[PDB]
Amino acid sequence: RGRIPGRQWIGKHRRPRFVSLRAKQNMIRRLEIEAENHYWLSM
Amino acid sequence: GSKAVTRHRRVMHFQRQKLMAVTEYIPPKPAIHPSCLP
Amino acid sequence: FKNKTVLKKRCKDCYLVKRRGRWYVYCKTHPRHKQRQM
Amino acid sequence: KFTRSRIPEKVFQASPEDHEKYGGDPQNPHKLHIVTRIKSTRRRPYWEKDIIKMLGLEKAHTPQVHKNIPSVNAKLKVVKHLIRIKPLKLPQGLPAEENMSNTCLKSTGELVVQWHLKPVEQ
Amino acid sequence: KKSGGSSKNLGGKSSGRR
Amino acid sequence: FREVVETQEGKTTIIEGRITATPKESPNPPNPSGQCPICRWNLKHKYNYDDVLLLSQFIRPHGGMLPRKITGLCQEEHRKIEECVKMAHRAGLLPNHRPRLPEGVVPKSKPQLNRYLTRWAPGSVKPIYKKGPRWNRVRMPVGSPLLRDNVCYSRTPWKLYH
Amino acid sequence: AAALARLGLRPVKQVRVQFCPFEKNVESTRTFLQTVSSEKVRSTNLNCSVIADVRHDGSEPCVDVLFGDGHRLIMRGAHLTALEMLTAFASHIRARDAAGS
Amino acid sequence: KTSLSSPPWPEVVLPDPVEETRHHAEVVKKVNEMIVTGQYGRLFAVVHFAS
Amino acid sequence: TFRAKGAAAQHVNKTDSAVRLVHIPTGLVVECQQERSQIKNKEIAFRVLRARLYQQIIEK
Amino acid sequence: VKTLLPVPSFEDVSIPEKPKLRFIERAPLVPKVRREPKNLSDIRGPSTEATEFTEGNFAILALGGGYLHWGHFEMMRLTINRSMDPKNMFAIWRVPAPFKPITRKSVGHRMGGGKGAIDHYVTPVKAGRLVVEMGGRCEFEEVQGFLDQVAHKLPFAAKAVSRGTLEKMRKDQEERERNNQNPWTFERIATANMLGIRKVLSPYDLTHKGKYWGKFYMPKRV
RNA sequence: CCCAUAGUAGGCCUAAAAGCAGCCACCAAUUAAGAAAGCGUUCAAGCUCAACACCCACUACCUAAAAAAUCCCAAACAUAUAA
RNA sequence: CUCGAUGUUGGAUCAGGACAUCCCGAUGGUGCAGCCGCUAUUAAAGGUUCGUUUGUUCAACGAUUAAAGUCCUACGUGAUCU
Ligand SMILES: [K+]
Ligand SMILES: [K+]
Ligand SMILES: [K+]
Ligand SMILES: [K+]
Ligand SMILES: [K+]
Ligand SMILES: [K+]
Ligand SMILES: [Mg+2]
Ligand SMILES: [Mg+2]
Ligand SMILES: [Mg+2]
Ligand SMILES: [Mg+2]
Ligand SMILES: [Mg+2]
Ligand SMILES: [Mg+2]
Ligand SMILES: [Mg+2]
Ligand SMILES: [Mg+2]
Ligand SMILES: [Mg+2]
Ligand SMILES: [Mg+2]
Ligand SMILES: [Mg+2]
Ligand SMILES: [Mg+2]
Ligand SMILES: [Mg+2]
Ligand SMILES: [Mg+2]
Ligand SMILES: [Mg+2]
Ligand SMILES: [Mg+2]
Ligand SMILES: [Mg+2]
Ligand SMILES: [Mg+2]
Ligand SMILES: [Mg+2]
Ligand SMILES: [Mg+2]
Ligand SMILES: [Mg+2]
Ligand SMILES: [Mg+2]
Ligand SMILES: [Mg+2]
Ligand SMILES: [Mg+2]
Ligand SMILES: [Mg+2]
Ligand SMILES: [Mg+2]
Ligand SMILES: [Zn+2]
Repeated sequence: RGRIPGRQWIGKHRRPRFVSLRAKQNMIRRLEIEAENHYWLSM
Repeated sequence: GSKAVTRHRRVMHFQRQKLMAVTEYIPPKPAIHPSCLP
Repeated sequence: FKNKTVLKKRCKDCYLVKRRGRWYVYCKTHPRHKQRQM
Repeated sequence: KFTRSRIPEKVFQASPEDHEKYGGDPQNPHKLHIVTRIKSTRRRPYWEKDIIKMLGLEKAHTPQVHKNIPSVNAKLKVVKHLIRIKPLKLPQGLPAEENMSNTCLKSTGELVVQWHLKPVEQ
Repeated sequence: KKSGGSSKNLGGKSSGRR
Repeated sequence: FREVVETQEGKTTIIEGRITATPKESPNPPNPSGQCPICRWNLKHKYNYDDVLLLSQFIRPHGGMLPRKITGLCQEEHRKIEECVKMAHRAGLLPNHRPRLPEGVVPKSKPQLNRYLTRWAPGSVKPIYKKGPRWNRVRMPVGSPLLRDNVCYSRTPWKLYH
Repeated sequence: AAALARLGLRPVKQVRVQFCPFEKNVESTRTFLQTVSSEKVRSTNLNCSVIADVRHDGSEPCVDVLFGDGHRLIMRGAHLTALEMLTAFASHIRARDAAGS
Repeated sequence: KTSLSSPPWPEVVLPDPVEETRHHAEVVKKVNEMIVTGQYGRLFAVVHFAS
Repeated sequence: TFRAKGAAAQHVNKTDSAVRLVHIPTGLVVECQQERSQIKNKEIAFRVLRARLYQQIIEK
Repeated sequence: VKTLLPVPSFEDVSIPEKPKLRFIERAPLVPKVRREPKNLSDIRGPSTEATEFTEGNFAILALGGGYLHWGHFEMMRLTINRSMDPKNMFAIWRVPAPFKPITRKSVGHRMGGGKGAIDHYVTPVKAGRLVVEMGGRCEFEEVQGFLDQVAHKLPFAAKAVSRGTLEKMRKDQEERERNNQNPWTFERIATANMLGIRKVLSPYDLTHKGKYWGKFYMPKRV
């Protein structure tokens, strides 16, 4: 009974997507790597 | 597609959506709750 | 009863009580003041 | 419009707190970089694809050594989100002609000039 | 289906002068 | 505590009050500086609905909750204990604190459904006829949100909605 | 006072309040006296006599209520609160009135 | 003592390293004596060959 | 809103182009089906209704 | 013995000769003939004008972007004038009369055929802009009753504020950014192009810093 | 929660305006109570609030719902050391 | 999406479903005396007429009925019919 009008991931009405716990951790893990890259480019 | 300004809250890109979740405000947490101290 | 999204007491005799999982307004003085949470 | 990004120079100014966290010495900067690509160039603009080729980072997870000079760092700043930058460490100094064939790059960034494949007797 | 109006602005099709 | 006794002798009603034995707090609390009984014994965030030994100290003989002023609990822990007592009653962990019944009233037989961590009163919850899509699923709450800060010995946090 | 005024003092004949003001366990009895001695409560039945007896004998406070039916209500406020005595006093009024009528 | 006062897993006390070092030597000597006297039958091995 | 009348191929068989307007206080009924669009019919049906009720108020 | 406190005196506050809100017209005195583009950026981002009190002490703060047409002005003018006390209160407009032309095509027309004719005029309002400012011989509680009523009828999120509440609101936000324990912030990541995040962000996000999304303002973002 | 007397129905206007249709003043009796904040009366009565007394009510002052047409929709789980 | 064809009104036939309930059931409020009504909550098991004119869907009108419900179903259904 619950259907997304049109295609799911495109359009004015989209199927909502939610950030999981591991999705945040993966982004934070890559953020830490790039933060250390900023330090080594400063000298 | 939709324009930059819309009447409804436009669905964010997933890359942007993960950025918003990561950068949320985290209030400081005291080691001991103030109501438990004299 | 009248379904309402915001419950307000219409006089001093109205009292808020939570019954059957939703809030109600009851008034013995003025029964027309009775409201039901929607 | 999506264009190239101008990173402010304030980003690349290390604070004293950063030095303690990463252990670097501002008065004795590391001579060489250890650049490893950890992200794909796909779904990235073409100018990032070209710079990766210029730096010899076509294959991911393959360490590459580059000089710590402003011109090389300028290219790194463009693709800093696709790479891991580590300083090259020389516990026994630069390799010599005698020990050229006995070198190994450890995961700690140290280039050891002797590699015996034997446990330590200590 | 209704018959619509017409644009009253003409010209302005010049190319860039380089 | 204090009790009230009503006696009728010679068609005369006499109401009297007497003082019974009053329990005292155990000596030398580990945290004397605590402002409420829960944190004076380092029990904050360290009890659940099934810890009836702790919960029975803050309830009336018929199962009702005691006032916060009398017990001296803080507002935060008073609500935690109040919800834990409700879940204990619904789980059948307090058989000796049943509601008072007037004379001549015998409850009828009712189906026995074992339950625990019951947040809401069973008689006031509607069935989930339409679960909904995966992105808007109607969940079944388990436990109470006031116990979210309890010390969790597992890496996975408490799932308050099933 | 307001709650007691609604019920009234029709089935009550005489209310006697005995307490020792110099004691430390007569505050509840005095509070009961204030509620009963209110103009609203006394106006419900002018045939009901409210008597306040003050003694220095050291005896515990006592409240004696006499109804028209002849039954007596005695509430000892030494270890009772004013609210509890009022509720017991109101309950007897609601019952003695029904028996008489 | 409440349900959350102590961790659910039972406490584990590791042996004293000074005492356990002596215990390890006894076990190694016991197994070594088996090889000297040939107190073993068929032997199976796990070898790393061709990746 | 209701389907029009006339020799007009398939458009009427599915499209409710005709508009009927009834003024409850006066009981006047105005119908218009000249135009293919209901909105075009609705506006003219209003205009006839306005004109007819303009006379009624004059008569009133 | 109940402890009393001194009350403030308003005897030094003067009241203008026209305390009530002036009438606002649908269209300017001279109608505009040059049709203007949509220009959605006029309601996007923080407001750089009418963000501070001028004469009054109480006002309605706009918490989002939107357009005000003549219907909204009549709602504001009628409610405020009726619910105010002219002898002790006065109200002024902090927004201009509707001036931005809005074009509507004829109903039922297909796409094309030029641009539609001008239909009405609206006033663009950004987040953080005062709409109506009030003041005089009154407290905030007296005027907060109907200002919040008007605020919830606006097309954008709004809230009645005072000189003290608005200062507290701004100082609270500054405190939130100061004690934020999150090592990662939207401003730091966006400006530094960390993770190549600017490929999915907007150039305006360098200055909005994640606090604004379209016409919406999020006070909880730090 | 508890409790409410009085100069006085202030003056003016008004057929009448008595705290509560308008206008002006907004002083004063009592330890304590506004020439009256909300209801009400044709005008008055009448019911509350702001008073005193009693006394640790020792309050939060941040918010809100739902409906479609073949048949809900993985099954389940709040507890054993973050991998 | 379909023009190397997915056959259009309305009717007949058979109806499936939604409830935003026309009738029947259970309730709250009333400017609910009663008899009739108005409004709201709940309820989709059951039922929801025959005719004159018009190709009609409608609408008007006649006589009734506890009531003559609103919609979806490729504007339900033409390898069933007209
Ligand atoms: K879509
Ligand atoms: K709004
Ligand atoms: K008057
Ligand atoms: K075709
Ligand atoms: K049916
Ligand atoms: K015919
Ligand atoms: Mg689809
Ligand atoms: Mg676009
Ligand atoms: Mg040009
Ligand atoms: Mg050109
Ligand atoms: Mg030229
Ligand atoms: Mg709950
Ligand atoms: Mg023809
Ligand atoms: Mg033709
Ligand atoms: Mg007076
Ligand atoms: Mg007067
Ligand atoms: Mg009057
Ligand atoms: Mg006045
Ligand atoms: Mg009076
Ligand atoms: Mg009072
Ligand atoms: Mg299933
Ligand atoms: Mg599966
Ligand atoms: Mg074919
Ligand atoms: Mg048919
Ligand atoms: Mg059917
Ligand atoms: Mg229903
Ligand atoms: Mg339903
Ligand atoms: Mg039936
Ligand atoms: Mg009734
Ligand atoms: Mg069909
Ligand atoms: Mg067929
Ligand atoms: Mg057919
Ligand atoms: Zn009421």
